[PDB]
Amino acid sequence: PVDVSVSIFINKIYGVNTLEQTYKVDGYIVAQWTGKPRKTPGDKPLIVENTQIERWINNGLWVPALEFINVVGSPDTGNKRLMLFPDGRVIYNARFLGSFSNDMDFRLFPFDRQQFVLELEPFSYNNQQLRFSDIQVYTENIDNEEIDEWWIRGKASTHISDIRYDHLSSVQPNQNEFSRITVRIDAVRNPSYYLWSFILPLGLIIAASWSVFWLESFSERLQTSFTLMLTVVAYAFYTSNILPRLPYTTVIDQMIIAGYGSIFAAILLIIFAHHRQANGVEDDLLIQRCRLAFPLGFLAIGCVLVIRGIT
Amino acid sequence: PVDVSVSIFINKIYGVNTLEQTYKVDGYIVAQWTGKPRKTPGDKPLIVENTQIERWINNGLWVPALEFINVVGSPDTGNKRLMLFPDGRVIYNARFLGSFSNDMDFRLFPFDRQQFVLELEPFSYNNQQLRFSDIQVYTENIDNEEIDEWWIRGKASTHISDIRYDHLSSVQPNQNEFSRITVRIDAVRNPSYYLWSFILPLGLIIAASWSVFWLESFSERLQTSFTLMLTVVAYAFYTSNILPRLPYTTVIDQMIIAGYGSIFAAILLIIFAHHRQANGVEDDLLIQRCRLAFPLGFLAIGCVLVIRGIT
Amino acid sequence: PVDVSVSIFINKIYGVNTLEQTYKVDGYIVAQWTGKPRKTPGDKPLIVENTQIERWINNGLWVPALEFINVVGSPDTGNKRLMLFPDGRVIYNARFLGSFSNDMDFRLFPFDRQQFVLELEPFSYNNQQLRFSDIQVYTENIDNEEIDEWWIRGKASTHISDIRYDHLSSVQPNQNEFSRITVRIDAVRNPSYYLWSFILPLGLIIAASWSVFWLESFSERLQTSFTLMLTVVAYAFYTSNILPRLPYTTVIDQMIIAGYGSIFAAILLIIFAHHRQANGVEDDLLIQRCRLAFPLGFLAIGCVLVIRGIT
Amino acid sequence: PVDVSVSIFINKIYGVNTLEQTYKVDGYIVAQWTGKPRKTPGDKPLIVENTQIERWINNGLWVPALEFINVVGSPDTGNKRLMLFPDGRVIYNARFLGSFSNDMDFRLFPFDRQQFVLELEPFSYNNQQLRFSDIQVYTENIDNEEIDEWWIRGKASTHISDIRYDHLSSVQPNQNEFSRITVRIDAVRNPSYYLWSFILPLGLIIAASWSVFWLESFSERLQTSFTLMLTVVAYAFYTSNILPRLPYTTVIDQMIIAGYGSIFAAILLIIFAHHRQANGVEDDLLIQRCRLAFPLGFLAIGCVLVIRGIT
Amino acid sequence: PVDVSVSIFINKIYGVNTLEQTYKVDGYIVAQWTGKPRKTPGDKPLIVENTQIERWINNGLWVPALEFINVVGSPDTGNKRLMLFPDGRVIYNARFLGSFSNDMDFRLFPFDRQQFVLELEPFSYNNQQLRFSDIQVYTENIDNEEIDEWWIRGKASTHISDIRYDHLSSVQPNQNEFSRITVRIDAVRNPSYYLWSFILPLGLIIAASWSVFWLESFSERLQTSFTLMLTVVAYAFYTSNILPRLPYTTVIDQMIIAGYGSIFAAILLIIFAHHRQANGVEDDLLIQRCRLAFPLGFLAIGCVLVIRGIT
Repeated sequence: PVDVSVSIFINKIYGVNTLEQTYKVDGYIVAQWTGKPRKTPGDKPLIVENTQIERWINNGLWVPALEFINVVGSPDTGNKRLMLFPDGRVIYNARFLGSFSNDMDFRLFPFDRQQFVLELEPFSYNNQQLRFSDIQVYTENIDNEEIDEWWIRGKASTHISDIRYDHLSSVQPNQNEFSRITVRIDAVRNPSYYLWSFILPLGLIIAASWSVFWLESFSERLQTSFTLMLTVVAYAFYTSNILPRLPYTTVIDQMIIAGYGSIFAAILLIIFAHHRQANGVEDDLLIQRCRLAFPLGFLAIGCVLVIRGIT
Repeated sequence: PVDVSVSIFINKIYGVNTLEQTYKVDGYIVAQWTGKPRKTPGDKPLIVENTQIERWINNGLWVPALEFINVVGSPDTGNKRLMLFPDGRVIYNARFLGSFSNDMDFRLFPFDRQQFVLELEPFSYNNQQLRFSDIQVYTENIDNEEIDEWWIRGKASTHISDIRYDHLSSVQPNQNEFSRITVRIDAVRNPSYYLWSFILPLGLIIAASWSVFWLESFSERLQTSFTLMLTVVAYAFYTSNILPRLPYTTVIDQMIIAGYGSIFAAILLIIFAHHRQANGVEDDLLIQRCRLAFPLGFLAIGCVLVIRGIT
Repeated sequence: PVDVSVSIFINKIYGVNTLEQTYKVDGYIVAQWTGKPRKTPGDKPLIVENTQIERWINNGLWVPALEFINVVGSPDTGNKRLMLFPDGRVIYNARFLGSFSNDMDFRLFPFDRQQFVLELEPFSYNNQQLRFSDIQVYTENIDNEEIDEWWIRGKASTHISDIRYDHLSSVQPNQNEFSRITVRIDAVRNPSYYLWSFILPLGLIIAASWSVFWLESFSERLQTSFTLMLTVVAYAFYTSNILPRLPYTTVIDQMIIAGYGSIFAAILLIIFAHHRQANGVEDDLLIQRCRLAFPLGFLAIGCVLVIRGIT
Repeated sequence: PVDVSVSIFINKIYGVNTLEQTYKVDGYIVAQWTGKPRKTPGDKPLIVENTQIERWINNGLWVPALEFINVVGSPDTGNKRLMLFPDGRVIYNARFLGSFSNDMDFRLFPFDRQQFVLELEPFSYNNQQLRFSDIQVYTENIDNEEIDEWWIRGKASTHISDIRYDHLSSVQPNQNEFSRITVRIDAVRNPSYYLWSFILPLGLIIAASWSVFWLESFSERLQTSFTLMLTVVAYAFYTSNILPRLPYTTVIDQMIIAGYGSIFAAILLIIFAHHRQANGVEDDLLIQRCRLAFPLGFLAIGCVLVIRGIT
Repeated sequence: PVDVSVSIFINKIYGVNTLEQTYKVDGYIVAQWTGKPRKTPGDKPLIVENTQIERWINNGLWVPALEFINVVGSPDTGNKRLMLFPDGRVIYNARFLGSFSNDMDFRLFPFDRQQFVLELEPFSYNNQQLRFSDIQVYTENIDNEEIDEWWIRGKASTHISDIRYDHLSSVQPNQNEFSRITVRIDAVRNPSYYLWSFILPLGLIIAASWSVFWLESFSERLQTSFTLMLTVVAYAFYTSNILPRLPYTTVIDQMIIAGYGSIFAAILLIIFAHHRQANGVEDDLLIQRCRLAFPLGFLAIGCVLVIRGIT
């Protein structure tokens, strides 16, 4: 069992695709193992660069294929290098840009924290255990930069497992177990653009929508309700266009549905207050109580949705 | 007739393109057959990896081309492997990402269920019957995940057919029949984002549009109708932008046309109630009957469109 | 002059790009000719698959380059095959996906019928006449499917011409004439989504815009005109976003300009009726005549634009 | 100095990218020179097609690299051909699709005329003067077609220059001068969609905005001003979405800013007319003079912007 | 230590991607070093062009791999050339189009100035010090052209550093130090389209929004406030659609939030002025003071945001 020692350098993580759950990683792979004691010119390490590798493998060199289990498609391998020492050591270095995939949950959209995962595994060998994994990730930013979309929390976390494929069953003296190197980087979204542009103005719009009860006659109250509802649909479109596509309702979309509910409740209460014989036009005490209780009730249901969302 | 035994692993299905009817599948192919009893170093299976295959086919190895009948373009084959046993067995393993196509019917758009289909077939041989197909699909999600866009119902369904090409007619002692492996995965859309954001608010808007009859004078009734119609066109745009493109009207678009019809009917009834000499300004009993019958009539036609849509 | 016999299979036509006038075709080419009587193992047809062709051409085989004259870029040739019979016959089969181009006229946009054209021609030979063309197109749909964007009318129409290049003039004993295979498929757009969503609601909006004359005082008439014009600009945007880009006005855009004209005429007539001393506020017979004649005049100009559009 | 004789065929020019200043050209290159008197089978021209060229250059053939100076990236060279005559002549023919770039000025956007430019130059030789350039461009359209986005004025204009690179200075007996072939095609945009959809409706909207002065009381005048301004912002968005992106204001955007200015001036004049003690509610002669002078003043500033734009 | 002398030519910089922080550069690389005194035909420089290089490296030529540290993916290397002099000199010339990345701060969006950076470094050698860097950048434009999106300030600034990789530690007699060539070009955005289209109209809209206090009765004041807020949300959408995506609030977005705050404050003050018993309908001196102080207060907070933004 040849022991392969891996080291992954991460240069940048970007381009998260919310609907396809795929991000993009760019960096380096350095896999080092020990072979036979070859002889090299000058008794110095020999360097084989990009296209001259493929004429070294044809001669009989052993370069395994380390594939990314979770990549989508095929990584855009740029320059690759292969340095052969005299005592046997071989160091295969390559630069990759891949569009990886994971299982990400965007339900708390503006405040969510994700976990970017790379999984590495030899393509075709099972007695080639990957011996020791290291990540240098110090090139993301200075530290959780305030102009960055994703603040990365702490260093990357590595792991080496023995994945068992129970469908192969070739001879099965433990002949279907592949070593696997999993790395996870914890990231947190930057909730600043989505808090000062999409949540504050919507809070202002809803709180102003409660002012319709402050008017005087029934006709103008019910008239300006329709304008308010038009405002809300315009805002709902504004938000929908900018925000990423998703198959489920985020935190922001629930605020918009709450706005729709608030305006519909305003129309219902306006109509009811107009058509009760006790308070048709006389002694309209219902409207004052409504001004007292409508904001409190909406804030109660807002706290309910917050507590059911954070859970 | 060499018997090829196939096994397809599905890793992820994503990126459904509604207008082009093409989805994307990523996974593995494992095709295994039996050849001549070759001799290998150490009497162990020999592994040939990516670019060293093409110098084994030139020497005289027999590796058939298994093509996907329904793919669009050419699959983005990543790592490919070829393992040659001593007793004869050959196992060709490859990783593919392809943009497949089918005949999908999105007419019940938010509640539709589709059938993702892969079709596999040897490119150039007719006496190479594909012997036995298997699918392992256990890597989609845990099970019909609530954060997934498509819930996959049950295991995949396989089939092996003998497609006849009646245009070749080379010699025709059954010399134009190709074996074919068809696999179908039943999927169901996740109708949660499209039910709490595009259908509930539109129901609220229409039900509020019926409130225009509750006003007092003709001028203000007909005035606020125009604002309502502006609201509906704004909503129709909001819906159109988010939803996928299609050549026919889904369930949601029929709700919007029903909204247009409802508001136009409201304007017609307002005008008629203003210009009948029996009920010009006197004894306006038509408006009350309208408040009684307009929502019921619209709900009747809504049930009609629902029953004609589910059929 | 070697006679090449062609057969083109069409699997799917999709992705029409209105602004660039390019569509996409996916299918097969089968070109068959007769060469020298070679000797093959077993006296059976020999099959040469994808990458092993290029080491047969280097040995001295004659495989001409059949190019598509009107393709854009280079077709995404997938699997290609080459079957060599003993008596001489050679059959070159290839699978192509190309983004072809034509000269399409989208002026009657929702009701237009186009003609998809493929043009094939040997790249470098003039005494290689293409002998006989066939198209099997039976894989588009069942027949003009109701869930399809383009209904294809009838079978494909083929043609073989002798294109003359008058700029070469190499020796000119008819040494600058290339055979050419042209195929045309007649297609008709599916005018169902564009008729129940973009034309019916606009008809309703315009017909409701004529109701402004039914109000009572001048101030409110001219006030609700502005709201109507806002409605129309919102609709014009809705239509513009969904519809394809074009350098000229389709049928739908003319309806929107007619709507703009109708509302501007309404404002002009409202102002004029307010400021005529005969009918300032007294004996307003002009408004009634306007209600009689405005819809008829607009319908007349609509019939005029229809007759000038269908021509 | 080998004299290379060039001939460029243009098949189609499309896909102008206003923000990146890159268009796309598709066509053919035919470069012909004279070499040594080789010997060919049958004493006839020998044709070398696509992938068999690269095994003729390795043997010692001289095929220079003719690069496009101004291309972006690398042209998508499709089929390439190379015909070797016995007396020496060599004719290299290739089909290219490239995304070229120029310095285009879109300031008069809907009425602008551009100049598509291709620049050709040997990649590495300076004593390889390009002898004679020809363009056949007769395949654009029939002539300046009315369904075309760009009407091409007249034939293409060619030029052969001696570009001097003053930074090389290798030996400098005129050892840093490269021949260059420049071709320019004059094109004119089709100002029909942008004149009947984006300019006429905006003229109507502005001319209707001047009607606000025709109302009666101050409150309703200033009220309907706000609706007008909303109309204009909606239109400004409609225009912005369809039109191409640019770093400077076109002709259309200046009309929208003029609309904003007109409505703001209307509000200022309404307020001033309400708050002058001479004409508070009495003897309102200022409003009539305003109706006389506001359209004339706006038309004056419009003529000013037109004269400063055409310059 | 072979001294490599570099010279980079920049042809165009375009396509800045604000959200991914990647721009695109197109140009040439010229790296020149001195090797052994080879023998060439005719004792003249020998030119090796595109695909014939790879058969010179296989023979034993030494061509290092100069990689761009900060590129994203792999540059689209077009034509490459290699000129071998007799006395030893070798000149490797290549044409590249790459999508580079940097750390750009778009916080002052319309008035920001950026610094485009290229970083070059040998892929695999540490004793190959890069000796002397030069940039010719004279092909951007004439000078800071008024039709250009980015005005480039002054010439490019170069630098040669010794980057130390402290993780290699192979033998460490200074065996982990790579030379690096960094080049920086200072660019300034063109703030003309974003100043006459997105800032001037918004200033006009806000300044007109202050006119609501000039109306007479409470009902109409609070009514036209809602229309104003709808105007602002429409404008906020217009701006959001055109402007680039970002994870933080630019200068323009702060103006929109200020507009939201101004209109909400207007509603609050209208309501308060309606419901104070001292100035319910009598002696409404609060409204006049509000007209005096509201614009001044908003301008004060605007100056505050400007001073906190420029810092």
